[PDB]
Amino acid sequence: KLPEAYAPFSPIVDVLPIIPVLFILLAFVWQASVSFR
Amino acid sequence: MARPNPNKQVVELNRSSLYWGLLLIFVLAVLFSSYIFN
Amino acid sequence: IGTYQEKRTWFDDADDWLRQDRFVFVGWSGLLLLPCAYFAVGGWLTGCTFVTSWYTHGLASSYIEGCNFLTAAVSTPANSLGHSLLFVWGPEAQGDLTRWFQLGGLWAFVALHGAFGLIGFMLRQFEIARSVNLRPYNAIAFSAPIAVFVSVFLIYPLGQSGWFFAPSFGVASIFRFILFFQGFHNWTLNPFHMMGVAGVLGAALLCAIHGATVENTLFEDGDGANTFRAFNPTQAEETYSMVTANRFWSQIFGVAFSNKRWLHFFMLFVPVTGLWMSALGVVGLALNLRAYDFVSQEIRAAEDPEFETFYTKNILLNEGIRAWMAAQDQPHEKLTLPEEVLPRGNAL
Amino acid sequence: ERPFSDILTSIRYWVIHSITVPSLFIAGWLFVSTGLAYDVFGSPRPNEYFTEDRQDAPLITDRFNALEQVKKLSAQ
Amino acid sequence: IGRIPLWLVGTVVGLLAIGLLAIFFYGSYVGLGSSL
Amino acid sequence: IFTVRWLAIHAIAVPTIFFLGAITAMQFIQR
Amino acid sequence: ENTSLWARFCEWITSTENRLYIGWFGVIMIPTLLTAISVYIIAFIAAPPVDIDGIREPVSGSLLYGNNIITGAVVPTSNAIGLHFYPIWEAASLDEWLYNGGPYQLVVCHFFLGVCCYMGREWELSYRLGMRPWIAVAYSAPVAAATAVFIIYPIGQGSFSDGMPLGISGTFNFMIVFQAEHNILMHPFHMFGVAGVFGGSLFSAMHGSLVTSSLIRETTENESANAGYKFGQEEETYNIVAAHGYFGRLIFQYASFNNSRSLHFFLAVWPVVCIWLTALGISTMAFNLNGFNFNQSVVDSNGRVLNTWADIINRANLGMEVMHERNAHNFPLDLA
Amino acid sequence: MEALVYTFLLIGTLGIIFFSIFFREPPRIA
Amino acid sequence: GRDQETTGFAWWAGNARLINLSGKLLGAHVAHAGLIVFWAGAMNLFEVSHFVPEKPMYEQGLILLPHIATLGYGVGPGGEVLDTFPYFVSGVLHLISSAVLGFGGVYHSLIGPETLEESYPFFGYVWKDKNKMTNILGYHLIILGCGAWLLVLKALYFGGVYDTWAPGGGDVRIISNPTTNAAIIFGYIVKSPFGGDGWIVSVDNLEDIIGGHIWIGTLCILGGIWHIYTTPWPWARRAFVWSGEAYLSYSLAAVSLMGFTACCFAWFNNTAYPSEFYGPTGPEASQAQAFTFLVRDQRLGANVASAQGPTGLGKYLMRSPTGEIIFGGETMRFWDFRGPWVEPLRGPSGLDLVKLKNDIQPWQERRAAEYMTHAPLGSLNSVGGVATEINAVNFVSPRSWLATSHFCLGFFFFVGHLWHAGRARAAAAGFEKGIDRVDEPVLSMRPLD
Ligand code: CLA
Ligand code: CLA
Ligand code: CLA
Ligand code: CLA
Ligand code: CLA
Ligand SMILES: CCCCCCCCCCCCCCCC(=O)OC[C@H](COP(=O)(O)OC[C@@H](O)CO)OC(=O)CCCCCCCCCCCCCCC
Ligand SMILES: CC1=C(/C=C/C(C)=C/C=C/C(C)=C/C=C/C=C(C)/C=C/C=C(C)/C=C/C2=C(C)CCCC2(C)C)C(C)(C)CCC1
Ligand SMILES: CC1=C(/C=C/C(C)=C\C=C/C(C)=C/C=C/C=C(C)/C=C/C=C(C)/C=C/C2=C(C)CCCC2(C)C)C(C)(C)CCC1
Ligand SMILES: CC1=C(/C=C/C(C)=C\C=CC(/C)=C/C=C/C=C(C)/C=C/C=C(C)/C=C/C2=C(C)CCCC2(C)C)C(C)(C)CCC1
Ligand code: OEX
Ligand SMILES: [Cl-]
Ligand SMILES: [Cl-]
Ligand SMILES: [Fe+2]
Ligand code: NA
Repeated sequence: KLPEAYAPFSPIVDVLPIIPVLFILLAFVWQASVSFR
Repeated sequence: MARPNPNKQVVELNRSSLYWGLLLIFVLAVLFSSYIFN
Repeated sequence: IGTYQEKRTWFDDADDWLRQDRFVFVGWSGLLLLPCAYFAVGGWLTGCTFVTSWYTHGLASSYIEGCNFLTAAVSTPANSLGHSLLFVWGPEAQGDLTRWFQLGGLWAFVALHGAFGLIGFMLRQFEIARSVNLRPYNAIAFSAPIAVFVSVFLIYPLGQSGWFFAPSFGVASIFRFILFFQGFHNWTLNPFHMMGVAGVLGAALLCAIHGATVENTLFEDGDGANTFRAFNPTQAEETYSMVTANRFWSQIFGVAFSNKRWLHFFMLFVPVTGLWMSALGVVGLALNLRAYDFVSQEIRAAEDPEFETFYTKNILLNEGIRAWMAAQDQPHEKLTLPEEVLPRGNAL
Repeated sequence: ERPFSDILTSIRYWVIHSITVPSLFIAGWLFVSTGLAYDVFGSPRPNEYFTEDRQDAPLITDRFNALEQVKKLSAQ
Repeated sequence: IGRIPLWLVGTVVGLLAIGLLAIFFYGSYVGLGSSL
Repeated sequence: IFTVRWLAIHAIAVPTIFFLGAITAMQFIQR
Repeated sequence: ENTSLWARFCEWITSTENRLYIGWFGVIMIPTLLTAISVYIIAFIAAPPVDIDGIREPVSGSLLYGNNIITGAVVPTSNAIGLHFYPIWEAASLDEWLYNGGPYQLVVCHFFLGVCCYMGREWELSYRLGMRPWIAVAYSAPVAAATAVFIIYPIGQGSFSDGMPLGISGTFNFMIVFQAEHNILMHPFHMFGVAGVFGGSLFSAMHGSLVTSSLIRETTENESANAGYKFGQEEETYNIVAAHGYFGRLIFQYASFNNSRSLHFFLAVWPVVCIWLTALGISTMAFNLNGFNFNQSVVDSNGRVLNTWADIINRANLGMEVMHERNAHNFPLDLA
Repeated sequence: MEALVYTFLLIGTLGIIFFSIFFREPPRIA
Repeated sequence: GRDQETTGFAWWAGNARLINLSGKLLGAHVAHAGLIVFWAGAMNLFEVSHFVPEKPMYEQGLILLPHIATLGYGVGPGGEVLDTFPYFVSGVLHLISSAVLGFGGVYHSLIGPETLEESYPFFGYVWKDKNKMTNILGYHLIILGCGAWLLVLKALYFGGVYDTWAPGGGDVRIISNPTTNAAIIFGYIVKSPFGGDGWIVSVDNLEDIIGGHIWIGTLCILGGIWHIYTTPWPWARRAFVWSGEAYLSYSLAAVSLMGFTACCFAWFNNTAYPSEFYGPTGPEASQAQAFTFLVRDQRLGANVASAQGPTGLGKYLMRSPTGEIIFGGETMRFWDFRGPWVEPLRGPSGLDLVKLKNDIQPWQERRAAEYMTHAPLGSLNSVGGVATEINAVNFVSPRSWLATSHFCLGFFFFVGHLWHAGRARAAAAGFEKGIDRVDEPVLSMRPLD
């Protein structure tokens, strides 16, 4: 388990793996926003 | 409309179609010889 | 119609309305293809989410029970039903829809509407090819998938005991159908199936080869590093160097294409011929007329206890399919087999 | 012409959709949750797969009396 | 016309679709078909 | 509008949206 | 000025004037595949029965020992040796080499070198002729499938006896036991590959139909309608627009394949990436990643198992499990 | 003669493909 | 960024536009490194948050907690975890380094210098200056040599690294006098890749591991110095293509070969990849099954030396292709298995029948049975073991994961090497865009026939 001083922070920890998948999708968002010029 | 036939046509078999037909016959042969021999 | 007066009737008004440029074209086949296809896809989608198969197959093949996209299937009716068209108004349902379901009627609904939708889709291709005034080689090609559909979903259950032995509209039920032909029919050993496999593999080979060769011999046609912006439909010149492609494949493979027409007709011919050969083989298996065994090898195996080959092994694995799988796949036949008479070897 | 590049970008398309699409969504939700899908399409409940008289998978094994057979073999 | 960006429309549609597939994949481990 | 495109896209849209709402309900159903 | 021997040698190797381009990848082309093909022909004709499973049960596999070409197969290497690299010189005798499945390792290793060098030779001719070189990248999918079925699956399962037999009925046996031990049919990579060959057939038929349909009158019912003009002219007037118009009017007019370059790129990449996916699926199966096992997943409110198509597939899978390699087992559960 | 006829057929296929590679018609029209 | 008409590169090739913008290129690189350490730290934190201590650590689907635990941080004399604070601090440091690296990447991607020669000649570079490219390569080689020597220092003087071959069942062993024999190390690198030798995966002791690490760090430092103080030779210039595309292709080939090597390591290695942390390999969980049924059936009173199974070969014991005594089951292919719980059971003759009859320790018994139950099967949707088996256990082997994923990545990276190698050659030659259409090379030579 996570240490005692950090135990209630396991919810914000638990979502952190998917952020790199959100990064390439954010690149696609920016390309849509610039309309794929 | 006369004695000779104006609808006469001659047959043409080029070497590519020759090779394709020979390959077809021998592939059918290798496929079905094992089954007719049984 | 040959500079005649051609007095206008309701037919000409209807033809003028049907042959119009819209988002989606309707035409005459829209009288058939649109309702038949929409009903087919809607029936399959509805049966894959709500319509259970507990009554007919004794199993769950719908999302409402605990099945996934790779598990749900619009299942066939029971074998005791034979080959009924299984109408909602027939002697089976007697006009009742909520019990027309869970009895295999939706399978027959989807199959018949899909067959007529395929008919309407070839009519679609024909009449659009008429409107654009082009040859219907697309319909010529499409004659093979519907031959496969007829030989698989109609001819095979019609020749066998009933719709129960037809493939159910799904994914894992199709896989069951595949393993069913593997064990019960030895469909791999059938020469027509070998032709079908060769046709599909060669068609994918032609697809990859043609795409790669055209896309790697596509000239410069500009200054930008992106090749796709260099294509222009206004110019009449060819996009790719066919002489360069022919030289490349002649020096790599040994033989190469010289004619675009013969290339594209080969790409047309190979899958159509393979699929028709597979359709003929399934027509053969519709009558239980199998290429199951080799007489010389089975006699040699019977009179020689130390002569074994992969064919003998395949026969044994087919017996594994039948003995361990028919008992649950055929609940109507009531296989209460003890599991000490099933063929099961060491440990496993 | 409406090439779909102008319908989506206008809020007039979304004001007539901000309630109709969620309306269809909640309609499907209530349709499944009230048991109406089970009632209309013949699926048994998870608690009504087997009756008390039979504890094995059901078989039709009949054609002209199959309607009354599925009536007796289904959940009351 | 142009009151909302087409890219923002596609992005919110993609978010809704990805979340839809996500809750579909989540519902495979619980409830019906959970194998437990 | 009620044109041919409208009818086609609505015949594909309305029951698919109904089925998605249905299945999102189906995901939270437990035995 | 090419008056030295190895300069003339590099000139003849590099030259495109030979009937078949050899190249610097060709110097590993020619001997490796002639070695593999020679051993394949001689083994398929007159090989003694090969002990595949290591339990002194040899598979005949060769025509002169009493089987046809449908059931004849160059049998994989023995289970006793495993993937231990056993060539002729490691064998005390040619008879021992043939009994332990040495020709299988010979042909498979030489075929692997041959396919990699055929990849390189395709790139090499692409370089000497000045085209784009990604034809080898497109051919990287069937070779990936070949390596996955021939060496990678034996590496994952521990022994070359696990590999594909070099034949037809042996191919069927390998495929069936593959389904039995891995549930390949219910794997998304295998579904992607099946969709890829189905779409390859579909798109090949569609492209052939759309090109052969979009033609102008130049070849009549006779051999050629050249009365307007014979051969020796550069007039390109086949068709440019009507095929795309037909494809647009087919369904919804927004599936834009007007760009023939984009059409051919998609036509190449779809089956290639799908065969990449199924080849990687087979390589993952080598490390026992298996398929979707939704068996006994449907249960009622009482927890009782409700059967399904996946359960039927599971029953067939265990039916092939309890029959393959008839007397190879000693211990209950099957571990590689 | 069981294996010999398959031998004839296989040699015929190899000879046909060898002749198609080497003794082929030259590629005309581009 | 820029658009397509000024670069000739579409959106789906946008990173190609950075082929000449070195400042934006290094910014993308450092943001990428920040992404890598972000995944590392986030996975460490999530994996500690989802950690069960009493359950053995390879059963939670854990891939890089074994990476720290192999180094000997927070683990006892039996593979017991005891504490997870070293894992926690490693994850937090990786997360903070990710924050600072991503800040640098974002800064150089947006308002970094567009080009570097006009402001920083030490960082300014083209793709043609061989001396400058070798200088950069030398700097990176020195960094990698220091990184390998850091592991050497840890294994030598820092009280780390978990020896699975330590007596009793593995322990955190301080490695003293590592074997730096050049003959031994070169014999490891030039031996056969097959099952007889194993090439690079068959390393079996920390002495050889740290000796090879000493060798690699030493040559990496010296090669960094060499490339800094030299310039490529004319034969290297004539044999290589010198552009940024070609360099990428060479790196892609090398990293694809590395990925295949790592796949084979994760599947077969048992020394650098401890079975206590990763579960059984390929050979074990089958050799474990053989040994466990061997000891069970000798406990029931049968004669395992008798054996003589279904095919007349032996249900428990057999002679290998060489005269050593091996297991007689279907695991007669894995007889080259060397594991911690068979080597005291194994001697020059074979499996030591007398040691099989008498000397079997209960820890070996428990380890073998546990490795039987947690076999490296597992299916991709979790579920149990064999594809024919059912929903009984939730376990997929991390060795299977680290093999399958890394083979997939290595194969795509081989394909990417091929793509970029062909494109670099065609770009240096000039016909990357296509055929010039006014002088095609086909009409420059005589026809074949
Ligand atoms: C117009 C498109 C179309 C087509 C081609 C079909 C075709 C088909 N449907 Mg279907 N159906 C449709 C639309 C269509 N349907 C619609 C819109 C609905 C929703 C209400 C349905 C609902 C439906 C159900 C519930 C079922 C079918 C079924 C069937 C199949 C068998 C029908 C049958 O045998 O009964 C007979 C049909 C006919 C004889 C056609 C009638 C044409 C007659 C001859 C015209 C007579 C008019 C005449 C001029 C009257 C004036 C004369 C008077 C003044 C003297 C069949 C392939 C069944 C099935 O699939 O089997 C499982 C079935 O269960 N359909
Ligand atoms: C590892 C992924 C990655 C990275 C690091 C980059 C990096 C970069 N790309 Mg890019 N790209 C990628 C993937 C990536 N790309 C993919 C997958 C595609 C295909 C869709 C593209 C296609 C592409 C194109 C077409 C172009 C680039 C361009 C660029 C460069 C400048 C972008 C710019 O200035 O506009 C500004 C961008 C933004 C303002 C949006 C990004 C917002 C920030 C930077 C990211 C999110 C904030 C971040 C989380 C804050 C961190 C906090 C910190 C304290 C830790 C830049 C160095 C451009 C170029 O070529 O340079 C001239 C350009 O034309 N890329
Ligand atoms: C001497 C100059 C120098 C040094 C020291 C470095 C160092 C580094 N560069 Mg860099 N680079 C340089 C010049 C230099 N570069 C130049 C001139 C360019 C062209 C503009 C680049 C372009 C460049 C790019 C594009 C990238 C790097 C990256 C990296 C890092 C990769 C190693 C890593 O993170 O893995 C792990 C490191 C270790 C395991 C080693 C542990 C640390 C040891 C113990 C300290 C070494 C002490 C040593 C004696 C001091 C260095 C001496 C020096 C003279 C070499 C690394 C710290 C990559 C990066 O961004 O990573 C963040 C990367 O993407 N560099
Ligand atoms: C989806 C992207 C992805 C992800 C999530 C991973 C994830 C992982 N990879 Mg991987 N990889 C990828 C892509 C990816 N890879 C690709 C595309 C390739 C090319 C095909 C590779 C090739 C590859 C190889 C060759 C290897 C991995 C390995 C690994 C595992 C350990 C990573 C590691 O420590 O490496 C190394 C990290 C560094 C080099 C950073 C330098 C810092 C050093 C290590 C510091 C020294 C530590 C020191 C001892 C600390 C002591 C403290 C001291 C102060 C006392 C890990 C789970 C390893 C593995 O487990 O094999 C199965 C491994 O060998 N990967
Ligand atoms: C670290 C390695 C590396 C690097 C630095 C590059 C760099 C580059 N590549 Mg390249 N490539 C690589 C590896 C690499 N590649 C590999 C391994 C492959 C084989 C798959 C390719 C295949 C490839 C092609 C076909 C092309 C490039 C191109 C390019 C250039 C433009 C990239 C771009 O902006 O596209 C934009 C990036 C995207 C649109 C995102 C792509 C998303 C992919 C296709 C889907 C997979 C994502 C998914 C999460 C992964 C699933 C898991 C996986 C294991 C399957 C650029 C300089 C282009 C080029 O040649 O220009 C010179 C080009 O057309 N690459
Ligand atoms: C070192 C190189 C290694 C390769 C050597 C072995 C490759 C064999 C050559 C391929 C087959 C040649 C096809 C002849 C047919 C032939 O050459 O016809 C000639 C034909 C040329 O046609 P054209 O382009 O001239 O068409 C226009 C005409 O109308 C005008 O002439 O070539 C082709 O059809 C395309 C090639 C497709 C090749 C299809 C492969 C067929 C599979 C063969 C399987 C053999 C049996 C298995 C063994 C038992
Ligand atoms: C750490 C460690 C170790 C060590 C290891 C080692 C020692 C390694 C190495 C290694 C090495 C020492 C390597 C090397 C290498 C190299 C390479 C791999 C190369 C290459 C190249 C190529 C491939 C080429 C190509 C070409 C040609 C063909 C000719 C012309 C030019 C060109 C470029 C084109 C050991 C295991 C002991 C222990 C554990 C850990
Ligand atoms: C049966 C029946 C009928 C019919 C009906 C119909 C015809 C309808 C329908 C319907 C429909 C028609 C439905 C549907 C469904 C659908 C769905 C359920 C979908 C989906 C899902 C998903 C999940 C997706 C995803 C995705 C993808 C993958 C692709 C792209 C992207 C996205 C994301 C979208 C009636 C009543 C008449 C009567 C008789 C019986
Ligand atoms: C340029 C560009 C790009 C890229 C971008 C990037 C790549 C960014 C990044 C970045 C990064 C790479 C970031 C990272 C980060 C990290 C952070 C920001 C952190 C932190 C911190 C904290 C606050 C923590 C806390 C804690 C602890 C200490 C332990 C326990 C748990 C917790 C969580 C509580 C894109 C593609 C979009 C597009 C194109 C352009
Ligand atoms: O050899 Mn072909 O399949 Ca691989 O797991 Mn163990 O070994 Mn046999 O059984 Mn299952
Ligand atoms: Cl078998
Ligand atoms: Cl065994
Ligand atoms: Fe074309
Ligand atoms: Na057995």
